[PDB]
Amino acid sequence: RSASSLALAIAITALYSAVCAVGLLGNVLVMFGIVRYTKLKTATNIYIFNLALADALATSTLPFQSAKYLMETWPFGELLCKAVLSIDYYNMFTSIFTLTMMSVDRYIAVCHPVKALDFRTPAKAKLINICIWVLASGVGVPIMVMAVTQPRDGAVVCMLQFPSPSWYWDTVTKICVFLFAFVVPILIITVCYGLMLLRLRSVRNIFEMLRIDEGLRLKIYKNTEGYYTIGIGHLLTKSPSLNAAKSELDKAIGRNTNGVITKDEAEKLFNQDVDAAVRGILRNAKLKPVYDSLDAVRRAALINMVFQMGETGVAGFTNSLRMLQQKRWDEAAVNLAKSRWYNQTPNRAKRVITTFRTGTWDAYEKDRSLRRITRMVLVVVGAFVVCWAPIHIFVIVWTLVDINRRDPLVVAALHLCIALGYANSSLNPVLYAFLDENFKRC
Ligand SMILES: Oc1ccc2c3c1O[C@H]1c4[nH]c5ccccc5c4C[C@@]4(O)[C@@H](C2)N(CC2CC2)CC[C@]314
Repeated sequence: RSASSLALAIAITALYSAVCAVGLLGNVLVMFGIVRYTKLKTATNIYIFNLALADALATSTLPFQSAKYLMETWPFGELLCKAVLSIDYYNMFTSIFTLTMMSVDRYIAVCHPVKALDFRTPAKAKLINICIWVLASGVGVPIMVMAVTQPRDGAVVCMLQFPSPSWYWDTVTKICVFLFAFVVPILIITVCYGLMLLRLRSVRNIFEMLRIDEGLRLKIYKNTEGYYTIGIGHLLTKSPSLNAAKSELDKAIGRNTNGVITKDEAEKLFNQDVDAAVRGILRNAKLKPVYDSLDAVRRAALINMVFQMGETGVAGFTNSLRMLQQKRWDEAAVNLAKSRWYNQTPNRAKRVITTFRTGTWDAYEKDRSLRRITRMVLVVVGAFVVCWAPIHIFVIVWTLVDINRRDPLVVAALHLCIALGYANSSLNPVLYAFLDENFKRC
Protein backbone atom coordinates (compact mmCIF):
# COMPACT_ATOMS: atom_id res chain seq x y z
CA ARG A 1 0.00 0.00 0.00
CA SER A 2 2.79 2.39 0.97
CA ALA A 3 5.23 1.76 -1.90
CA SER A 4 2.45 3.20 -4.07
CA SER A 5 0.95 5.98 -1.92
CA LEU A 6 3.95 7.28 0.05
CA ALA A 7 6.12 8.34 -2.89
CA LEU A 8 3.25 10.31 -4.41
CA ALA A 9 2.22 11.77 -1.06
CA ILE A 10 5.71 13.08 -0.28
CA ALA A 11 6.27 14.36 -3.83
CA ILE A 12 2.96 16.21 -3.57
CA THR A 13 4.06 17.66 -0.22
CA ALA A 14 7.16 19.01 -1.96
CA LEU A 15 5.26 20.45 -4.94
CA TYR A 16 2.67 21.99 -2.62
CA SER A 17 5.49 23.49 -0.54
CA ALA A 18 6.92 25.16 -3.66
CA VAL A 19 3.57 26.43 -4.93
CA CYS A 20 3.04 27.74 -1.39
CA ALA A 21 6.37 29.58 -1.23
CA VAL A 22 6.38 31.17 -4.68
CA GLY A 23 2.62 31.73 -4.68
CA LEU A 24 2.29 33.35 -1.25
CA LEU A 25 5.41 35.51 -1.40
CA GLY A 26 4.80 36.56 -5.02
CA ASN A 27 1.16 37.56 -4.51
CA VAL A 28 1.95 39.35 -1.23
CA LEU A 29 4.73 41.27 -3.00
CA VAL A 30 2.27 42.29 -5.73
CA MET A 31 -0.35 43.44 -3.20
CA PHE A 32 2.35 45.45 -1.45
CA GLY A 33 3.37 47.03 -4.75
CA ILE A 34 -0.10 48.01 -5.93
CA VAL A 35 -0.62 49.62 -2.53
CA ARG A 36 2.58 51.60 -1.89
CA TYR A 37 3.47 53.10 -5.29
CA THR A 38 1.32 55.57 -7.26
CA LYS A 39 2.63 54.67 -10.72
CA LEU A 40 0.64 51.43 -10.39
CA LYS A 41 -2.73 52.77 -9.24
CA THR A 42 -4.98 51.97 -12.22
CA ALA A 43 -8.21 49.96 -12.50
CA THR A 44 -6.76 46.84 -14.17
CA ASN A 45 -4.01 46.74 -11.55
CA ILE A 46 -6.50 47.03 -8.67
CA TYR A 47 -8.25 44.02 -10.18
CA ILE A 48 -4.85 42.29 -10.11
CA PHE A 49 -4.73 43.25 -6.41
CA ASN A 50 -7.97 41.32 -5.84
CA LEU A 51 -6.62 38.30 -7.75
CA ALA A 52 -3.45 38.49 -5.63
CA LEU A 53 -5.30 38.58 -2.29
CA ALA A 54 -7.41 35.59 -3.30
CA ASP A 55 -4.49 33.49 -4.57
CA ALA A 56 -2.33 34.30 -1.52
CA LEU A 57 -5.17 33.20 0.76
CA ALA A 58 -5.33 30.01 -1.29
CA THR A 59 -1.59 29.34 -1.02
CA SER A 60 -1.48 29.94 2.74
CA THR A 61 -3.49 26.76 3.45
CA LEU A 62 -1.27 24.56 1.28
CA PRO A 63 0.79 23.02 4.09
CA PHE A 64 -2.29 21.78 5.96
CA GLN A 65 -3.57 20.15 2.76
CA SER A 66 -0.32 18.30 2.12
CA ALA A 67 -0.56 17.04 5.70
CA LYS A 68 -3.86 15.52 4.61
CA TYR A 69 -2.19 13.41 1.94
CA LEU A 70 0.71 12.35 4.21
CA MET A 71 -1.05 11.54 7.48
CA GLU A 72 -4.30 10.42 5.80
CA THR A 73 -6.33 12.20 8.52
CA TRP A 74 -7.17 15.67 9.86
CA PRO A 75 -5.27 16.22 13.15
CA PHE A 76 -5.48 20.01 13.50
CA GLY A 77 -9.05 20.71 14.60
CA GLU A 78 -12.38 21.94 13.27
CA LEU A 79 -12.00 25.74 13.14
CA LEU A 80 -8.97 25.14 10.93
CA CYS A 81 -11.10 22.73 8.87
CA LYS A 82 -13.78 25.38 8.35
CA ALA A 83 -11.07 27.94 7.48
CA VAL A 84 -9.25 25.85 4.87
CA LEU A 85 -12.49 24.76 3.17
CA SER A 86 -14.03 28.24 3.22
CA ILE A 87 -10.84 29.77 1.79
CA ASP A 88 -10.66 27.08 -0.90
CA TYR A 89 -14.19 27.84 -2.13
CA TYR A 90 -13.59 31.59 -1.84
CA ASN A 91 -10.49 31.45 -4.03
CA MET A 92 -12.34 29.31 -6.57
CA PHE A 93 -15.09 31.94 -6.90
CA THR A 94 -13.39 35.35 -6.47
CA SER A 95 -10.67 34.34 -8.93
CA ILE A 96 -13.06 33.78 -11.84
CA PHE A 97 -15.33 36.70 -10.88
CA THR A 98 -12.36 39.06 -10.88
CA LEU A 99 -11.14 37.64 -14.18
CA THR A 100 -14.45 38.26 -15.95
CA MET A 101 -14.69 41.78 -14.51
CA MET A 102 -11.18 42.39 -15.85
CA SER A 103 -12.17 41.12 -19.28
CA VAL A 104 -15.32 43.28 -19.29
CA ASP A 105 -13.34 46.33 -18.13
CA ARG A 106 -10.61 45.74 -20.72
CA TYR A 107 -13.34 45.40 -23.36
CA ILE A 108 -14.92 48.67 -22.21
CA ALA A 109 -11.54 50.38 -22.41
CA VAL A 110 -10.61 49.15 -25.89
CA CYS A 111 -13.90 48.68 -27.76
CA HIS A 112 -15.78 51.66 -26.33
CA PRO A 113 -12.89 54.15 -26.15
CA VAL A 114 -14.80 57.45 -26.35
CA LYS A 115 -17.09 56.53 -23.45
CA ALA A 116 -14.41 54.64 -21.52
CA LEU A 117 -12.94 57.90 -20.18
CA ASP A 118 -16.07 58.47 -18.08
CA PHE A 119 -16.54 55.34 -15.93
CA ARG A 120 -13.15 53.57 -15.96
CA THR A 121 -11.91 55.02 -12.67
CA PRO A 122 -9.91 53.02 -10.10
CA ALA A 123 -12.54 53.71 -7.41
CA LYS A 124 -14.96 51.91 -9.71
CA ALA A 125 -12.56 48.95 -9.71
CA LYS A 126 -12.28 49.02 -5.91
CA LEU A 127 -16.07 49.10 -5.57
CA ILE A 128 -16.29 46.15 -7.95
CA ASN A 129 -13.71 44.20 -5.92
CA ILE A 130 -15.75 44.64 -2.74
CA CYS A 131 -18.86 43.52 -4.63
CA ILE A 132 -17.00 40.43 -5.86
CA TRP A 133 -16.03 39.47 -2.32
CA VAL A 134 -19.61 39.91 -1.08
CA LEU A 135 -21.17 37.86 -3.89
CA ALA A 136 -18.53 35.28 -3.05
CA SER A 137 -19.59 35.40 0.62
CA GLY A 138 -23.00 34.43 -0.71
CA VAL A 139 -21.60 30.91 -1.12
CA GLY A 140 -18.69 31.22 1.31
CA VAL A 141 -20.57 32.05 4.52
CA PRO A 142 -22.68 28.87 4.39
CA ILE A 143 -19.66 26.70 3.46
CA MET A 144 -17.86 28.17 6.46
CA VAL A 145 -20.48 26.80 8.88
CA MET A 146 -21.40 23.64 6.94
CA ALA A 147 -17.77 22.50 7.16
CA VAL A 148 -17.49 19.99 9.99
CA THR A 149 -15.31 17.19 11.41
CA GLN A 150 -16.82 13.70 11.28
CA PRO A 151 -15.03 10.36 11.75
CA ARG A 152 -15.25 8.15 8.67
CA ASP A 153 -14.31 4.56 9.46
CA GLY A 154 -10.59 4.51 10.23
CA ALA A 155 -9.99 8.27 10.15
CA VAL A 156 -11.14 11.76 11.11
CA VAL A 157 -12.57 13.64 8.11
CA CYS A 158 -12.91 17.36 7.43
CA MET A 159 -15.92 17.65 5.13
CA LEU A 160 -19.15 19.40 4.16
CA GLN A 161 -22.32 18.16 5.86
CA PHE A 162 -25.38 18.82 3.71
CA PRO A 163 -28.60 18.55 5.75
CA SER A 164 -30.33 15.27 4.84
CA PRO A 165 -30.80 14.29 2.11
CA SER A 166 -27.02 14.83 1.80
CA TRP A 167 -26.43 13.41 -1.71
CA TYR A 168 -29.16 15.64 -3.16
CA TRP A 169 -27.75 18.96 -2.00
CA ASP A 170 -24.31 17.57 -2.84
CA THR A 171 -25.12 17.10 -6.53
CA VAL A 172 -27.04 20.39 -6.58
CA THR A 173 -23.94 22.16 -5.27
CA LYS A 174 -21.58 20.44 -7.72
CA ILE A 175 -23.91 21.60 -10.51
CA CYS A 176 -24.36 25.24 -9.44
CA VAL A 177 -20.62 25.47 -8.86
CA PHE A 178 -20.07 24.00 -12.31
CA LEU A 179 -22.29 26.63 -13.92
CA PHE A 180 -21.47 29.82 -12.04
CA ALA A 181 -17.79 29.14 -11.40
CA PHE A 182 -17.06 27.87 -14.89
CA VAL A 183 -19.54 27.83 -17.79
CA VAL A 184 -21.19 31.25 -17.38
CA PRO A 185 -18.10 33.36 -16.52
CA ILE A 186 -16.00 31.75 -19.27
CA LEU A 187 -18.81 32.46 -21.71
CA ILE A 188 -18.84 36.15 -20.64
CA ILE A 189 -15.07 36.32 -21.17
CA THR A 190 -15.49 34.60 -24.55
CA VAL A 191 -18.07 37.17 -25.68
CA CYS A 192 -15.97 40.15 -24.54
CA TYR A 193 -12.61 38.98 -25.81
CA GLY A 194 -14.30 37.47 -28.83
CA LEU A 195 -15.50 40.97 -29.71
CA MET A 196 -12.20 42.77 -29.07
CA LEU A 197 -10.44 40.02 -31.02
CA LEU A 198 -12.72 40.03 -34.06
CA ARG A 199 -12.52 43.82 -34.40
CA LEU A 200 -8.75 44.06 -34.81
CA ARG A 201 -8.29 42.08 -38.01
CA SER A 202 -8.47 43.68 -41.45
CA VAL A 203 -11.71 45.11 -42.82
CA ARG A 204 -15.02 43.23 -43.00
CA ASN A 205 -17.78 45.69 -43.94
CA ILE A 206 -18.68 48.51 -46.34
CA PHE A 207 -18.00 51.33 -43.86
CA GLU A 208 -14.43 50.36 -42.99
CA MET A 209 -13.79 49.67 -46.69
CA LEU A 210 -14.76 53.23 -47.63
CA ARG A 211 -12.73 54.42 -44.63
CA ILE A 212 -9.75 52.79 -46.34
CA ASP A 213 -10.70 54.31 -49.71
CA GLU A 214 -11.95 57.89 -49.19
CA GLY A 215 -9.69 58.24 -46.14
CA LEU A 216 -10.19 60.93 -43.50
CA ARG A 217 -9.27 64.62 -43.33
CA LEU A 218 -10.69 67.09 -40.82
CA LYS A 219 -10.13 70.43 -42.61
CA ILE A 220 -11.44 71.29 -46.10
CA TYR A 221 -9.45 69.82 -49.01
CA LYS A 222 -9.42 69.63 -52.82
CA ASN A 223 -10.18 66.10 -54.00
CA THR A 224 -8.78 63.97 -56.85
CA GLU A 225 -11.08 65.82 -59.27
CA GLY A 226 -10.35 69.29 -57.90
CA TYR A 227 -13.54 69.93 -55.94
CA TYR A 228 -14.12 71.04 -52.36
CA THR A 229 -14.53 67.99 -50.13
CA ILE A 230 -14.46 67.47 -46.36
CA GLY A 231 -14.23 64.40 -44.09
CA ILE A 232 -14.78 61.04 -45.77
CA GLY A 233 -15.45 61.69 -49.47
CA HIS A 234 -18.20 64.21 -48.75
CA LEU A 235 -18.47 66.60 -51.70
CA LEU A 236 -19.41 70.18 -50.79
CA THR A 237 -19.72 72.08 -54.08
CA LYS A 238 -18.39 72.64 -57.60
CA SER A 239 -17.81 76.39 -57.24
CA PRO A 240 -14.08 77.24 -57.11
CA SER A 241 -15.01 79.88 -54.54
CA LEU A 242 -13.93 78.54 -51.16
CA ASN A 243 -16.49 80.78 -49.43
CA ALA A 244 -19.23 78.87 -51.25
CA ALA A 245 -17.87 75.57 -49.92
CA LYS A 246 -17.85 76.91 -46.37
CA SER A 247 -21.40 78.25 -46.67
CA GLU A 248 -22.52 74.79 -47.82
CA LEU A 249 -20.59 73.29 -44.90
CA ASP A 250 -22.34 75.47 -42.33
CA LYS A 251 -25.53 74.57 -44.20
CA ALA A 252 -24.94 70.82 -43.85
CA ILE A 253 -23.71 70.92 -40.23
CA GLY A 254 -25.77 73.63 -38.51
CA ARG A 255 -23.14 75.66 -36.67
CA ASN A 256 -20.35 78.03 -37.71
CA THR A 257 -17.74 75.59 -39.01
CA ASN A 258 -14.60 77.74 -39.42
CA GLY A 259 -13.45 75.26 -42.06
CA VAL A 260 -12.81 72.38 -39.67
CA ILE A 261 -15.22 69.81 -38.23
CA THR A 262 -15.05 67.07 -35.59
CA LYS A 263 -14.72 63.33 -36.36
CA ASP A 264 -18.19 62.64 -34.91
CA GLU A 265 -19.63 65.08 -37.46
CA ALA A 266 -17.56 63.61 -40.30
CA GLU A 267 -19.08 60.21 -39.50
CA LYS A 268 -22.58 61.65 -38.92
CA LEU A 269 -22.30 62.89 -42.51
CA PHE A 270 -20.77 59.61 -43.71
CA ASN A 271 -23.89 57.72 -42.62
CA GLN A 272 -26.29 59.84 -44.67
CA ASP A 273 -23.83 59.50 -47.53
CA VAL A 274 -23.89 55.68 -47.60
CA ASP A 275 -27.64 55.98 -47.05
CA ALA A 276 -28.21 58.02 -50.18
CA ALA A 277 -25.81 55.69 -51.98
CA VAL A 278 -28.06 52.73 -51.16
CA ARG A 279 -31.40 54.50 -51.66
CA GLY A 280 -29.98 55.55 -55.01
CA ILE A 281 -29.08 51.94 -55.79
CA LEU A 282 -32.68 50.90 -55.09
CA ARG A 283 -34.33 53.81 -56.92
CA ASN A 284 -32.36 53.07 -60.09
CA ALA A 285 -34.02 50.23 -62.01
CA LYS A 286 -30.71 49.25 -63.62
CA LEU A 287 -29.01 48.60 -60.27
CA LYS A 288 -31.62 46.94 -58.03
CA PRO A 289 -31.83 43.54 -59.80
CA VAL A 290 -28.03 43.39 -60.13
CA TYR A 291 -27.80 44.40 -56.47
CA ASP A 292 -30.34 41.91 -55.14
CA SER A 293 -28.67 39.07 -57.05
CA LEU A 294 -25.40 39.51 -55.16
CA ASP A 295 -23.90 38.38 -51.86
CA ALA A 296 -23.16 40.97 -49.15
CA VAL A 297 -19.51 41.51 -50.17
CA ARG A 298 -19.90 42.24 -53.88
CA ARG A 299 -22.94 44.26 -52.83
CA ALA A 300 -20.56 46.36 -50.74
CA ALA A 301 -18.27 46.80 -53.77
CA LEU A 302 -21.19 48.00 -55.90
CA ILE A 303 -22.01 50.47 -53.13
CA ASN A 304 -18.37 51.61 -53.23
CA MET A 305 -18.78 52.44 -56.91
CA VAL A 306 -22.10 54.23 -56.34
CA PHE A 307 -20.59 56.18 -53.44
CA GLN A 308 -17.73 57.23 -55.70
CA MET A 309 -19.49 58.20 -58.93
CA GLY A 310 -23.26 57.94 -58.42
CA GLU A 311 -26.09 55.76 -59.73
CA THR A 312 -25.92 57.91 -62.86
CA GLY A 313 -22.43 56.73 -63.78
CA VAL A 314 -22.70 53.20 -62.38
CA ALA A 315 -25.67 52.46 -64.65
CA GLY A 316 -23.56 53.15 -67.74
CA PHE A 317 -21.48 49.98 -67.73
CA THR A 318 -24.35 47.73 -68.83
CA ASN A 319 -22.24 44.93 -70.32
CA SER A 320 -20.07 44.68 -67.21
CA LEU A 321 -23.24 44.51 -65.09
CA ARG A 322 -24.64 41.75 -67.31
CA MET A 323 -21.40 39.86 -66.70
CA LEU A 324 -21.82 40.39 -62.95
CA GLN A 325 -25.40 39.11 -62.68
CA GLN A 326 -24.30 36.16 -64.84
CA LYS A 327 -21.86 35.30 -62.04
CA ARG A 328 -19.01 35.09 -64.55
CA TRP A 329 -16.57 36.88 -62.26
CA ASP A 330 -13.24 37.03 -64.08
CA GLU A 331 -15.05 38.11 -67.26
CA ALA A 332 -16.67 41.02 -65.41
CA ALA A 333 -13.25 41.89 -63.98
CA VAL A 334 -11.91 41.82 -67.55
CA ASN A 335 -14.55 44.25 -68.85
CA LEU A 336 -14.24 46.56 -65.84
CA ALA A 337 -10.43 46.65 -65.87
CA LYS A 338 -10.50 48.55 -69.17
CA SER A 339 -12.60 51.69 -68.71
CA ARG A 340 -12.46 55.37 -67.75
CA TRP A 341 -12.89 54.44 -64.08
CA TYR A 342 -9.74 52.30 -63.90
CA ASN A 343 -7.90 55.03 -65.78
CA GLN A 344 -8.85 57.83 -63.37
CA THR A 345 -8.31 56.11 -59.99
CA PRO A 346 -6.26 52.94 -60.75
CA ASN A 347 -5.30 51.59 -57.30
CA ARG A 348 -8.69 51.92 -55.61
CA ALA A 349 -10.46 50.53 -58.67
CA LYS A 350 -7.96 47.64 -58.71
CA ARG A 351 -8.83 46.80 -55.10
CA VAL A 352 -12.61 47.10 -55.65
CA ILE A 353 -12.36 44.97 -58.80
CA THR A 354 -10.33 42.26 -57.03
CA THR A 355 -13.03 42.31 -54.35
CA PHE A 356 -15.61 41.79 -57.10
CA ARG A 357 -13.62 38.90 -58.56
CA THR A 358 -12.84 36.89 -55.42
CA GLY A 359 -15.81 37.63 -53.14
CA THR A 360 -13.67 38.52 -50.13
CA TRP A 361 -12.12 41.58 -48.49
CA ASP A 362 -8.70 40.08 -49.25
CA ALA A 363 -7.58 43.04 -51.36
CA TYR A 364 -7.99 45.28 -48.30
CA GLU A 365 -6.51 43.16 -45.50
CA LYS A 366 -3.86 44.78 -43.32
CA ASP A 367 -3.31 43.09 -39.95
CA ARG A 368 -2.75 44.80 -36.60
CA SER A 369 -2.46 42.76 -33.39
CA LEU A 370 -3.81 43.24 -29.86
CA ARG A 371 -2.41 45.62 -27.24
CA ARG A 372 0.05 45.51 -24.33
CA ILE A 373 -2.30 45.27 -21.35
CA THR A 374 -5.12 43.62 -23.30
CA ARG A 375 -2.82 40.83 -24.44
CA MET A 376 -1.56 40.47 -20.86
CA VAL A 377 -5.09 40.03 -19.44
CA LEU A 378 -5.76 37.57 -22.27
CA VAL A 379 -2.77 35.50 -21.19
CA VAL A 380 -3.72 35.55 -17.49
CA VAL A 381 -7.24 34.38 -18.36
CA GLY A 382 -5.98 31.63 -20.68
CA ALA A 383 -3.73 30.43 -17.86
CA PHE A 384 -6.59 30.28 -15.35
CA VAL A 385 -8.77 28.44 -17.85
CA VAL A 386 -6.03 25.88 -18.56
CA CYS A 387 -5.38 25.22 -14.85
CA TRP A 388 -9.03 25.09 -13.77
CA ALA A 389 -10.69 23.39 -16.74
CA PRO A 390 -9.57 19.85 -15.80
CA ILE A 391 -10.50 19.95 -12.11
CA HIS A 392 -13.85 21.69 -12.78
CA ILE A 393 -14.92 19.30 -15.53
CA PHE A 394 -13.52 16.35 -13.58
CA VAL A 395 -15.51 17.05 -10.39
CA ILE A 396 -18.66 17.01 -12.54
CA VAL A 397 -17.65 13.84 -14.39
CA TRP A 398 -16.66 12.21 -11.08
CA THR A 399 -20.07 12.85 -9.50
CA LEU A 400 -21.98 11.87 -12.66
CA VAL A 401 -19.86 9.09 -14.23
CA ASP A 402 -19.36 5.53 -12.86
CA ILE A 403 -15.87 3.84 -12.41
CA ASN A 404 -14.77 6.34 -9.77
CA ARG A 405 -11.91 5.50 -7.36
CA ARG A 406 -11.23 2.28 -9.27
CA ASP A 407 -7.44 2.48 -9.60
CA PRO A 408 -4.31 4.63 -8.91
CA LEU A 409 -4.30 5.64 -12.62
CA VAL A 410 -7.44 7.73 -12.12
CA VAL A 411 -6.78 8.79 -8.51
CA ALA A 412 -3.40 10.10 -9.69
CA ALA A 413 -5.07 11.93 -12.58
CA LEU A 414 -7.58 13.63 -10.26
CA HIS A 415 -4.94 14.60 -7.69
CA LEU A 416 -2.69 15.94 -10.45
CA CYS A 417 -5.61 18.16 -11.49
CA ILE A 418 -6.38 19.44 -7.97
CA ALA A 419 -2.68 20.25 -7.89
CA LEU A 420 -2.64 22.10 -11.25
CA GLY A 421 -5.68 24.12 -10.22
CA TYR A 422 -3.69 25.15 -7.15
CA ALA A 423 -0.46 25.88 -9.05
CA ASN A 424 -2.30 28.60 -10.97
CA SER A 425 -2.15 30.69 -7.76
CA SER A 426 1.65 30.56 -7.95
CA LEU A 427 1.74 31.07 -11.71
CA ASN A 428 0.11 34.53 -11.52
CA PRO A 429 3.05 36.57 -10.11
CA VAL A 430 5.47 35.07 -12.67
CA LEU A 431 3.24 36.29 -15.50
CA TYR A 432 3.04 39.90 -14.29
CA ALA A 433 6.83 40.01 -14.38
CA PHE A 434 6.96 39.49 -18.15
CA LEU A 435 3.80 41.10 -19.49
CA ASP A 436 3.50 44.55 -17.90
CA GLU A 437 5.87 47.52 -18.24
CA ASN A 438 4.80 48.99 -14.89
CA PHE A 439 5.89 45.80 -13.11
CA LYS A 440 9.11 45.09 -15.02
CA ARG A 441 10.75 48.54 -14.74
CA CYS A 442 10.64 48.09 -10.96
O1 LIG B 1 -17.32 21.95 -6.30
C1 LIG B 1 -15.98 21.92 -6.56
C2 LIG B 1 -15.45 22.32 -7.80
C3 LIG B 1 -14.06 22.30 -8.04
C4 LIG B 1 -13.28 21.85 -6.99
C5 LIG B 1 -13.94 21.38 -5.91
C6 LIG B 1 -15.18 21.57 -5.55
O2 LIG B 1 -15.42 20.97 -4.31
C7 LIG B 1 -14.19 20.29 -3.81
C8 LIG B 1 -14.19 18.99 -4.37
N1 LIG B 1 -14.94 17.94 -4.03
C9 LIG B 1 -14.53 16.86 -4.70
C10 LIG B 1 -14.99 15.61 -4.75
C11 LIG B 1 -14.37 14.65 -5.55
C12 LIG B 1 -13.27 15.02 -6.30
C13 LIG B 1 -12.83 16.34 -6.21
C14 LIG B 1 -13.46 17.22 -5.42
C15 LIG B 1 -13.18 18.48 -5.13
C16 LIG B 1 -12.30 19.38 -5.69
C17 LIG B 1 -12.05 20.62 -4.81
O3 LIG B 1 -11.51 20.25 -3.52
C18 LIG B 1 -11.09 21.58 -5.53
C19 LIG B 1 -11.85 21.62 -6.94
N2 LIG B 1 -11.18 22.85 -4.75
C20 LIG B 1 -10.56 23.95 -5.52
C21 LIG B 1 -9.01 23.95 -5.72
C22 LIG B 1 -8.22 22.85 -6.45
C23 LIG B 1 -8.52 24.17 -7.15
C24 LIG B 1 -12.56 23.39 -4.70
C25 LIG B 1 -13.41 22.43 -3.94
C26 LIG B 1 -13.34 21.10 -4.72
